[PDB]
Amino acid sequence: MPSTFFNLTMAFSLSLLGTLMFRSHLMSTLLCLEGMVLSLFIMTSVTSLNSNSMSSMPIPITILVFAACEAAVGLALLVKVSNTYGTDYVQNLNLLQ
Amino acid sequence: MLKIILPSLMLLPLTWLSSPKKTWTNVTSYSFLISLTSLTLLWQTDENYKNFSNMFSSDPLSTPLIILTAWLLPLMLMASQNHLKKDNNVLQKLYISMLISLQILLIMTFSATELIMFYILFEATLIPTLIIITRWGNQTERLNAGIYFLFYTLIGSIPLLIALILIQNHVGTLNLMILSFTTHTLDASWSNNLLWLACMMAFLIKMPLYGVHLWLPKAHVEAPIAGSMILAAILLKLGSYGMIRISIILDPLTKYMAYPFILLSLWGMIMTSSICLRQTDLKSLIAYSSVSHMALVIASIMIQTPWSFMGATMLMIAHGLTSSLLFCLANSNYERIHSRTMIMARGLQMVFPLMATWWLMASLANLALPPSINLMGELFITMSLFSWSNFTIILMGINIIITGMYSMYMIITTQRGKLTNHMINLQPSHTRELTLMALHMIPLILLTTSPKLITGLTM
Amino acid sequence: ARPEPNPVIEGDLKPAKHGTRFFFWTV
Amino acid sequence: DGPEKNYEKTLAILQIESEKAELRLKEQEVRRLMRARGDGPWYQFPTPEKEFIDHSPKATPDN
Amino acid sequence: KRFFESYHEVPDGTQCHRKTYITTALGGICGIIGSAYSVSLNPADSTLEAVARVGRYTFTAAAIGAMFGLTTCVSAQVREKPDDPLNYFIGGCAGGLTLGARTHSYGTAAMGCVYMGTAAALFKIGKLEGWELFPTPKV
Amino acid sequence: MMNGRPGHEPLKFLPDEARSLPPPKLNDPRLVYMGLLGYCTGLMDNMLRMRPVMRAGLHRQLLFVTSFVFAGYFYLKRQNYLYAVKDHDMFGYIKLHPEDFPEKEKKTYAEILEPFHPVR
Amino acid sequence: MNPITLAIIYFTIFLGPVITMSSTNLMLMWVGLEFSLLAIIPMLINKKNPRSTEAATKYFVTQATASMIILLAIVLNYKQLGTWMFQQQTNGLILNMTLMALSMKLGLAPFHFWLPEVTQGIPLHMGLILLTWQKIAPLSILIQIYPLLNSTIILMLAITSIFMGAWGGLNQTQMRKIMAYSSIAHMGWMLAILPYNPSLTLLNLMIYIILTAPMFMALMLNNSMTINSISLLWNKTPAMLTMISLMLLSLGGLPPLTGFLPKWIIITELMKNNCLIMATLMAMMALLNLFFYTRLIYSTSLTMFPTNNNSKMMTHQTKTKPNLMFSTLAIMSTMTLPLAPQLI
Amino acid sequence: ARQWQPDIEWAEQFSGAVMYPSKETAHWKPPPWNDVDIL
Amino acid sequence: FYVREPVNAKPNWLAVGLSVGASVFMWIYLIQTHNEDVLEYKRRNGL
Amino acid sequence: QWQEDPEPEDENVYAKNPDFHGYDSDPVVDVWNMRAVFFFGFSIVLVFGTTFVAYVPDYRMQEWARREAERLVKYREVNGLPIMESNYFDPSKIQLPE
Amino acid sequence: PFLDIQKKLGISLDRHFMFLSAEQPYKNAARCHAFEKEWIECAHGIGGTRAK
Amino acid sequence: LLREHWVHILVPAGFVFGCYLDRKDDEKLTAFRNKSMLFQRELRPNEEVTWK
Ligand SMILES: CCCCCCCCCCCCCCCCCC(=O)OC[C@H](COP(=O)(O)OCCN)OC(=O)CCCCCCCCCCCCCCCCC
Repeated sequence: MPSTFFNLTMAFSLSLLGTLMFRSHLMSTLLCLEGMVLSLFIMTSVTSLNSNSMSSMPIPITILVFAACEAAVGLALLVKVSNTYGTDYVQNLNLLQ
Repeated sequence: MLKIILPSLMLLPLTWLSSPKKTWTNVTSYSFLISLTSLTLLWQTDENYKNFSNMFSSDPLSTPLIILTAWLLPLMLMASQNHLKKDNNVLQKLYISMLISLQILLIMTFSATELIMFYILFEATLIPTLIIITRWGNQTERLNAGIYFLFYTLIGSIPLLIALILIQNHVGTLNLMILSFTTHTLDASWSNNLLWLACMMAFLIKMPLYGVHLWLPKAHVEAPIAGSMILAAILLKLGSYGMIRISIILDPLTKYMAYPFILLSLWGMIMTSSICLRQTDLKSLIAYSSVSHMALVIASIMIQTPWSFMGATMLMIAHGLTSSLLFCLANSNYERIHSRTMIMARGLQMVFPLMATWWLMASLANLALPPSINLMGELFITMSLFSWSNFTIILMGINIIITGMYSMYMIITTQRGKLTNHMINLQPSHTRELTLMALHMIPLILLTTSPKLITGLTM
Repeated sequence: ARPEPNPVIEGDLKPAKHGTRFFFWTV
Repeated sequence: DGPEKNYEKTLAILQIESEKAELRLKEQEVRRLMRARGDGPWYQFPTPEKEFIDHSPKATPDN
Repeated sequence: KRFFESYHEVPDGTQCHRKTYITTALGGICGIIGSAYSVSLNPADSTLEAVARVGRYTFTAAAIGAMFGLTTCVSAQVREKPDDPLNYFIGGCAGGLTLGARTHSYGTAAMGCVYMGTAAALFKIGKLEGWELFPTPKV
Repeated sequence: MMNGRPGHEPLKFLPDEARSLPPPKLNDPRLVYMGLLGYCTGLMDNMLRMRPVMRAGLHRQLLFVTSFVFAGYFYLKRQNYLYAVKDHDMFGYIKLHPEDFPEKEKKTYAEILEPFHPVR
Repeated sequence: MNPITLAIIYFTIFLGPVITMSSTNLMLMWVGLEFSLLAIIPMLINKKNPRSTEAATKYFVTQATASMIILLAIVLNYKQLGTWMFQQQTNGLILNMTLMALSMKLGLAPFHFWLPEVTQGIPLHMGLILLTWQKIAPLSILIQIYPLLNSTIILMLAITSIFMGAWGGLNQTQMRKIMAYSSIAHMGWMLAILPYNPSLTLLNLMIYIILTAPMFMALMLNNSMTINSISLLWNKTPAMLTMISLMLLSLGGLPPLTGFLPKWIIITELMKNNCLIMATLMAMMALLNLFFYTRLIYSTSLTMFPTNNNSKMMTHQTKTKPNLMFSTLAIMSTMTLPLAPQLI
Repeated sequence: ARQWQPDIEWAEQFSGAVMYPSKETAHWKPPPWNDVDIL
Repeated sequence: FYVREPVNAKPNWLAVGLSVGASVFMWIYLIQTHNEDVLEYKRRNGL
Repeated sequence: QWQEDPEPEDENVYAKNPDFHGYDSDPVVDVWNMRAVFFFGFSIVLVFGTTFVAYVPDYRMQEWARREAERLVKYREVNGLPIMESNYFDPSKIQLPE
Repeated sequence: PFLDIQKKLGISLDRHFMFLSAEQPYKNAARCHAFEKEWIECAHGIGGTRAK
Repeated sequence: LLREHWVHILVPAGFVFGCYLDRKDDEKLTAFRNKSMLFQRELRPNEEVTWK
């Protein structure tokens, strides 16, 4: 974990760099967004497991349950966009200028 | 001092509740009496000033003004009964109330012990004034004038807000009484040299200094007559009252931190006086006359010699009354002429015999004719300025010669010469117009009999 | 040793001194 | 009513304002002290509550 | 960071080289950051065009940094006064002028001179009077 | 700030300790202000809804002048307490930590020598 | 909306901030933030206009990544202290993350780009909720953790917001976006005093809520999203012209009105803490905010813009009234200043 | 006297999606009143 | 009168009675609170 | 061009109401708005006010000081004391920095 | 916290499980339970500024 | 007589209230009632207040 918690953390930052620099398809962000939730879920589960802190295992899952719906909302917005613009491409999302 | 104030507030209920036809007389008649209650503060009979209560006080410097602030509300409401008599009966009751709030606020500001009470009330007076100038302003440019009047005062105001909160932390209370009887001696650092500028600059802005006075010519030009009277008579003097009470602290720095302003004002006095010499708009000329005669005041509230201060107190009350008188008669010509141009309307004495006598006395008050408080004032500021440096007479000597020239030119090209051939025929003078004037000058004659009352704190 | 609990302000309330001492509010 | 009333009224106004001023400054000093000292009722930031520490006999023997 | 701070440690007017170097860097750093925001938003048309803009902003900023540093340091030595805020104003005065030139505008030089110099002067005063910026809560 | 104080009532409005303080006089200028503040709310409402300004909703006018005022007494009653706690707290500390707030002797002006800058 | 759905959503949009505030286990504070994100998105697209889908998709991505960053801070803390909550010991970077993240959800400073755009594509109503009942949640989390956050960053985000908000507002003519910009600015003052006196943040918020809620219900009474649209207020409903005037000048800091108190006491507290550098610059550009407020004043009240004949038709018909809240929140806001001491 | 009430032209400026129009910003056009677009 | 009979033609008599009656409950609780309050204050302190 | 009104002329209020006093168009309001303004304006402010202001007694003590001087000058001269000694706060009271 | 509706209502839905020394299921003590106790019974009554 | 003269009584009434409120300011600021140095005298016979 000393260096196994640095890989996961950098994974979250590499996923951070991803969600923040868009490029064409919006799905790739959402998908990326999810890459973080996995990294957070893995790190939370890892430390809870090596702290033998069983009282906290509820959290690793609450994180996923809320993240799943969060993503559900995200995809419905995505479907709504390629119903109004025929694509998920972000450039289209420039009306509010 | 809640009779000069509470009865005032009640004016607002009267302007609203009263009949549309009788609204004007109830308000004007009652505030004349409100002025009579104001006269009670003049009963000093002892050195100890009058601390009515914790928040409200009146000392020799404020008392001469509170009475003027109460006095002009009647007059303001009498000078604006003509224009503003074409309104919908709810625009009037708004204008009347706006004028009422100005003196309620101004009476309190001049009668306030806590310096930040001054600030809150000080900067509030802009709300009523900006509405009077922008909402009823005749010209297309009042939106602009309003902006200039709000920003120049506001940008100056926030530095004072920081400074006064700063001294409260440094000393522990912004109570003018204590601040006076406590040891607040700035230490001539670079920072203090900034504090001093922070406190004085907001006051120096509404007291037009040569550098920042462009707001006043623009504001009075398009402002309605009542707003122009308020700005010249009470609003500009708010800056002077502030400089007198704020320099009790910041005692050491002004000895050497004043030179910049003093020179700005005395050279400013000459140039502002001179441009009056060729300005086509009469309201424009009176406004620059106001800048120059107020540039003398910032040059006496900075030399800080006993005589300066009461020279200042004499001139401020006197010039206040005179300027309004000039702005009020300018309006009477403007309403019949329908143009502010000085060149048109030549020869009026031929057609308005008396208004011309009022014009003549107003001009003689404008220039320094001697049995007038106006001259006593300048004579005193002149003396101290001479004491500061004998050379000052040269610059305060070019202003006197120029002041004579523009004051008489206003009389010579407006009230003499051949009559204008046929402008819209000029209807005779109303008795209101003439009284509004008489009400300005009869007090100028009475005050000149006993100058002691308006002499300031120093003497 | 455990640390010492902060001391306890003691007494009964008395109307505040001179009132809210905010800028110019006689209160 | 007289010179007596204003002189005595002004002294009462000064005492209230002097006493208010001394207290306002002392507040600022007390508030500087308790923030850094943390030895006074103000600025007593929270830490977990021992009312949840489980002092029960646990399964392992070193708890 | 021990670096930038050095600027302050040695008395003003002395060791101008280090002063100018440090001041130039800060300006340049700001240049990069400024160009970055300028490229991220209001993007360019071609990568090269944007690389140029980064360069332009970086150099201009580096220049204002240098002249500020150089003028203030030199104004000090010449004037034989190391703590006269005016020094900095002359420096800020100059800095603004460089900005004005790089923008090819006399007017900008005007506002630039006054505004920029005033700001720098205030920095000197700030240091002289021990003004505290972004202070910790001490209530 | 004042939270975290010993005995703090975690969600209470005004702890009974505030009984010890004097009750706000119903005519306290402030409560009277709240009253006027209220009447105006009422009048304003009538205006925005285009009703005779003063002669309408004379029942509402009362609800307003009487809701605002009711609120006041019970608010001021508290704010008054909060301020009163502040002194209890402040004064106490000045003593419990006396050395830090030491009484000072102020030399009679006779002794002190503030410099005199002449105006001339 | 099937009224049942309306209830579930509205309950969530309301359970969302409330769980955040009530709980201490940060995790439970995070899901409170998460529920607010999920509940607001349906309402945002109610018209389902092409602009709307854009609004929600931005709001959601900005909100979601910030939510993930806040969770990362909680996850990291869990390993630096077993506790699920920030403590004195917390690594400084851990707290700074929470500031940036929470300053994105609240939309302060260099993350102020999403708010103006989502405020532009959502209805006036949902605009209010998006501006004021969604700021309570994140601010709660910050106010709780104030003792630990950095004075430097907050100040920078504070000052930046003030500037961005002001400058942005000057150019804007769409009302929804003028308000979005004001909110950025006021939000800035609030976060400036958080490290020093959180209790004042809660005043500079309430007053903002008691000022903005009347202002928006005013904009929608005539549903005008344009200044030109609000300028013809004099014909559509003349009475609100008086209070709209004072509330907007109150939103800016002018002294007689209630709006001065938040700025005045924040400046007093910052000078008490010695930030007389920072406080001064903030107050100065705060004055820029009033310029655009008064420019609107000009168009709506002090000057009467020309209207359309078809307006006479809308006058004829009885105007659906403004709720009572407008009045009670207009007066308590425009003039409570005489009662400041008890407010603070 | 007719205190000058604003004419159409004074009103015009306040239209447009940005008050102080920029070089490229002016190219923009005001948002649709209905909040719904034609695309 | 009105083509479309004003909805406000005849008072909502409930709105009067909960507006009037509510206010009279406010006072009777408020005035009660004060005298009750005064007492406790007086006795809580010596008098 | 948009619809707007044709310039309103300003009436010669002196054509009807040839006794116009300048306050209001209908005659009775005018008469009663000058009969109350000259009265409350001049008749009981410039007159009763000046009466009261004239009778304020010894304003700012300058009527008291021209006697106190006279008895001090009477007392100082006859007892041989300097009329205005040159230090006011006695030197003995002062504790000059030693 | 910001609004303590929990202490007031007496409910403890969010406090029972905030630290490693809280009740662990089946009383399987956590790790570092020997210390967190010692580090929170110490900082109890002493505010943070002096728990640091 | 309240028929348009109840309007005329508004301001006159404000004066009365004003003076009252004002004379209830003196009553408050009555410390140093007669304890001032320049004006301290023994209450002359039948006088319980030097200044009221
Ligand atoms: C602290 C003092 C601050 C300054 C106080 C004085 C200024 C108050 C703020 C005024 C701001 C708005 C100015 C411009 C308003 C323009 C209104 C207008 O053009 O008129 C139309 C408007 C609506 O007409 P409507 O009432 O529907 O007509 C009824 C017909 N039967 O007509 C109306 O709206 C009429 C009702 C307006 C509301 C009444 C305002 C009366 C004046 C308030 C004075 C308050 C004095 C406070 C003094 C405090 C002292 C400490």
